[PDB]
Amino acid sequence: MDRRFYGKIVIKGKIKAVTGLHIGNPVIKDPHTGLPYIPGSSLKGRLRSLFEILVNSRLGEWREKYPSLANYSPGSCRPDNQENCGKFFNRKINRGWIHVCPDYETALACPVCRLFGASGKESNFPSRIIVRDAFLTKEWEEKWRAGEAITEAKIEVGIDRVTSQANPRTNERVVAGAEFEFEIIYNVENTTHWRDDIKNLLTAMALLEDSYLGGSGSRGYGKVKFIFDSFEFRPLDYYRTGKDEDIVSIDAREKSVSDILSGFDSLFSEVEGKL
Amino acid sequence: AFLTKEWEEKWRAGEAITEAKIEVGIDRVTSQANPRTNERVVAGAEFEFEIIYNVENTTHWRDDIKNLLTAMALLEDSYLGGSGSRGYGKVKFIFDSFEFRPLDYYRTGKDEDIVSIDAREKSVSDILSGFDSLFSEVEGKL
Amino acid sequence: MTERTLKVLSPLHIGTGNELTPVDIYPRENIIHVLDTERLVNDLMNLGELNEILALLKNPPAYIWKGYIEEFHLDPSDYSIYTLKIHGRKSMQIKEFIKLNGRPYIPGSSLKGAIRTAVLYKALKECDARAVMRVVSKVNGDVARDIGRDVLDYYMSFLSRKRADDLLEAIVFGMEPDRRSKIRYEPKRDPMKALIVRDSKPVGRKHLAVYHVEVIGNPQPIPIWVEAIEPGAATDVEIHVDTEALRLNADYFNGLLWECLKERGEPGEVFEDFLWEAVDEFYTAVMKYETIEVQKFSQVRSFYASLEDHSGHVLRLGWGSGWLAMTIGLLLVEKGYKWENVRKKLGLGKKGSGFSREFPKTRRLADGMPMGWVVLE
Amino acid sequence: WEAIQPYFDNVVREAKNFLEWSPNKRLANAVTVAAKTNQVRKILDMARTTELKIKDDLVKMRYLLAYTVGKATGQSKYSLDAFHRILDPMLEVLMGSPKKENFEKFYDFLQAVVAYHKFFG
Amino acid sequence: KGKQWEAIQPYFDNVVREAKNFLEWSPNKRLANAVTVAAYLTSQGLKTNQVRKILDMARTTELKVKRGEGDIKDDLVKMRYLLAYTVGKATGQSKYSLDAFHRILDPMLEVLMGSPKKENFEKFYDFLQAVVAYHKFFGGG
RNA sequence: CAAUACGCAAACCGCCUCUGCCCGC
Ligand SMILES: [Zn+2]
Repeated sequence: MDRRFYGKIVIKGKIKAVTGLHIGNPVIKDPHTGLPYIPGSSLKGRLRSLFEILVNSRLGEWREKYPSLANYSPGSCRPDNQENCGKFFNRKINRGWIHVCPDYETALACPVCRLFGASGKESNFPSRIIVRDAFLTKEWEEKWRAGEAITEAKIEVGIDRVTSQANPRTNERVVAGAEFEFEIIYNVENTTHWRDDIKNLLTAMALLEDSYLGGSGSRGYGKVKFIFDSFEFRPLDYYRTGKDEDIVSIDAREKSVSDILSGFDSLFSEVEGKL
Repeated sequence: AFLTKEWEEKWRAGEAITEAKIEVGIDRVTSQANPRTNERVVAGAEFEFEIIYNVENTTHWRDDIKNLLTAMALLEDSYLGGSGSRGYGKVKFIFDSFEFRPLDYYRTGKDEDIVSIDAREKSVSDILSGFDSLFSEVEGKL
Repeated sequence: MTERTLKVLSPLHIGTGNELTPVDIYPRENIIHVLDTERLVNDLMNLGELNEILALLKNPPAYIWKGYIEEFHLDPSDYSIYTLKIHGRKSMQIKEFIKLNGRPYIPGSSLKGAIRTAVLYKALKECDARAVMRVVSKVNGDVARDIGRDVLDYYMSFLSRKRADDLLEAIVFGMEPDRRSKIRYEPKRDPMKALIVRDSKPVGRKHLAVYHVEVIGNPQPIPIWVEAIEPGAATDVEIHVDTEALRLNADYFNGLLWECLKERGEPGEVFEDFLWEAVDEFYTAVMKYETIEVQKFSQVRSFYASLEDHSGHVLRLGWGSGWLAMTIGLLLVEKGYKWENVRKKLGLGKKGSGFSREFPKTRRLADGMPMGWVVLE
Repeated sequence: WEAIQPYFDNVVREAKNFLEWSPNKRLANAVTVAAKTNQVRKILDMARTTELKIKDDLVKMRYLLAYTVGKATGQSKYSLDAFHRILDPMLEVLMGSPKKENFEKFYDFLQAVVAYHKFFG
Repeated sequence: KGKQWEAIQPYFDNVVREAKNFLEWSPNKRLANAVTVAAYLTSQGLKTNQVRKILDMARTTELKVKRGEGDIKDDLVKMRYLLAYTVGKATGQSKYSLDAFHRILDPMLEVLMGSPKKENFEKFYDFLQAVVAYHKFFGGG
């Protein structure tokens, strides 16, 4: 009921890998250009899975602010084959358990499912962020042309203990240092709660800079480092006049934890006057 | 909309046009991989569209072309069909020519149709201040 | 903690499965040099062919095949390591170190596989009276592990590329439901999927040098040339345990390691403290075991007595860590005849079987230093 | 059975120029060619690199091909120089040639050799 | 079960090679045998994802038989060595399953290089899809 | 006097579950 639209907060920037990355033994590449790239589903489905786990521990602190967290106890439906019950992860996809609130008004009240979207039986609430693919940057487009290898290979081994039987394989990783260019657009639909979802999306990004991005990750295959460039707002009046009436937020040398921390409320101050 | 003269020949020369992307779903507890495959258009392919606007009233076409360029300028920030929220859209209009095709065109056959200048302009640049200048000579014909 | 820096106490070789042929090398001095064939070959054309493709494939009498560039040319090298030993008559294959841009780093898959050996050793010490209740749930083979009686006393007779550790990794880390065998490993059931180690910062060119590893245990010792990080280099690595990934899996982990964590307190809280107490009990025990054998070189014991009174966590890495340091079989010394029939089952000596020196015969030490010691803290 | 392989050595010496056959001969060569995988992947995957890409790399593609047989000595030059003797007589031609065309029939021959290598073993 | 995989395969293999040309019989025989082809491939796993490159290779020139080209040389080259590359990349327990699927198509591919292009490859491509379709019906995909 | 004996990955997981022609003559 009552889908609305005030604007689209655009989060441009550049994903940096200080340590070498892997997606998936080749890293998948853009076919028309040959370059590897970080997809959309590996960056939206990774932030959701570092935010459904974060919400799982904290169902006492968010329940006073978010309704429809009282409808779940922090748990898992993996042993007990029940669809919607007290345990927090409710949808068996085919064999996996992903927290999706099964209604519009549950997902309207849910802190996860108002942002990363939610399916349902005759409800089907749709998302508010759209996360685009990340190709190489235009200064790193040219190292492919200059032959400076945008990728590499890696030979590991797997040691059987008794006979010391070496069982090697060849991982193929993106080389450490290669820099992509990501894109997240937040679809501002409800002016009552967008202070949350901008400080709530950066929550999922900040855990990702401590965690890994795709690949194995527990061995070195992560280390995202979000280099932001500029938030803009794109109001509804931007799409009628076509002006540069999009409020620029200055974050040329700031971190994901340096926006969500002190410094937030002065940056987004003109957007609040624009609501 | 069908592929441009160029991308017909990349189907003749041997280059692919559809890619098979494997996506997976994962349980938060047991890390249970739940995979699938998608056929999507290869990223960078290019289709030729054409949108004809039947001018019925000269009172309200300025405020009705602007609404079409508002729905297009949102579509460049949104996605065009498909899974979309996970990257699969991201479409971008490249305008070849605006043409007016007047009433005196259809009876006679003279090439007197008014051609607007939209060579290297974004969809937001038509609706930018200059929509009074891009479609200024359409006002002379009313 | 984050960014727990390390130091290097002995030569340390992380292999990449690659050797430097003598057409890549020309040592003008006691220093050596790694010539750039792609640039040098393409730079020696201006003066002119098919002779380079004929001579490099021929491999004649190496010395002249690298000193023939000295005629009307010079100075084409890449890295220029140091020899640091009384060798190199080229006749060598320098095994090279893993490098990301020609710069040596330590891979994180190699420092995790050393912690995994230390953690596996601690699980088989403390866990036969409790090892049956782990496989009491959906395995039905603990009665064979109970009637034999500490699941190690069964596994010496259970065996009686190589998948020898398949059951023992499936007992200490991951009990599966069922298989054609009794049990198998499940990667989704592992506390070690919460252990995150990352690749270290790159070490530096100044700390990399060639070495001359002599093999001792036979009357005729053999040399192997290799490059390794010199002792005294210190880099920084960050290791942390993601405790949130253990709270979600409190019901899904099924292994003897999980039944070592529920006895020190909250099992998603003491796993990082269990982790280092497993390190200083596998690697100090293999440190003391090598003071028994005196077949090396004298000065080797003066390295081992100096490894004590050294703060931090001491562990092996790399290539010179022998069969004693990349294997449970330190714990399989006290069996004797229960492991003596099984060590010949797999076989060891070749070119029948080594009788009295079956496992521990080889020692690979560089310049009189037992190689492969890295101390975290 | 080495003479039947030497009878195939004339077939490797038959295709001096590039266009050997568009029919079954490129397979029938490669069945008898493939009658160690880990030693060749700096040409096998190096062929995969240069396909999408050039001329200065093909010298290195010829320099690495002689760098393989110049490394391994002893009993490790026999099938090495043999597999050396097939590829370069189809690569001495392809320096001054079309790149996207005229290489495919070797790029499909290079892949077909390792294909029957794993089937026969 | 697997006892049907031993008897029915050895009943069918001498009938397989003795009709090596793809233009054997356009009547009810090639569909009656094709159910028996998937009948001893039922008890084996026979995963399709490795075959998806081969079938799309059969798909992309199936339009090109249809007024695209009159030459199936470049396609049928690519079908022969990749199907040898199927055991040529994937070995193991799926290799013993995929050796029995190798021995039916490899007699028929060598026809198709010198065959007609409008004919005798449609008679292969119809035998292609008869193997896949019943295989979904006996419980495999 | 210097090396060669051998290993290039095994596994499971392969789509899912919501909707399926109305309106007006
Ligand atoms: Zn929810």
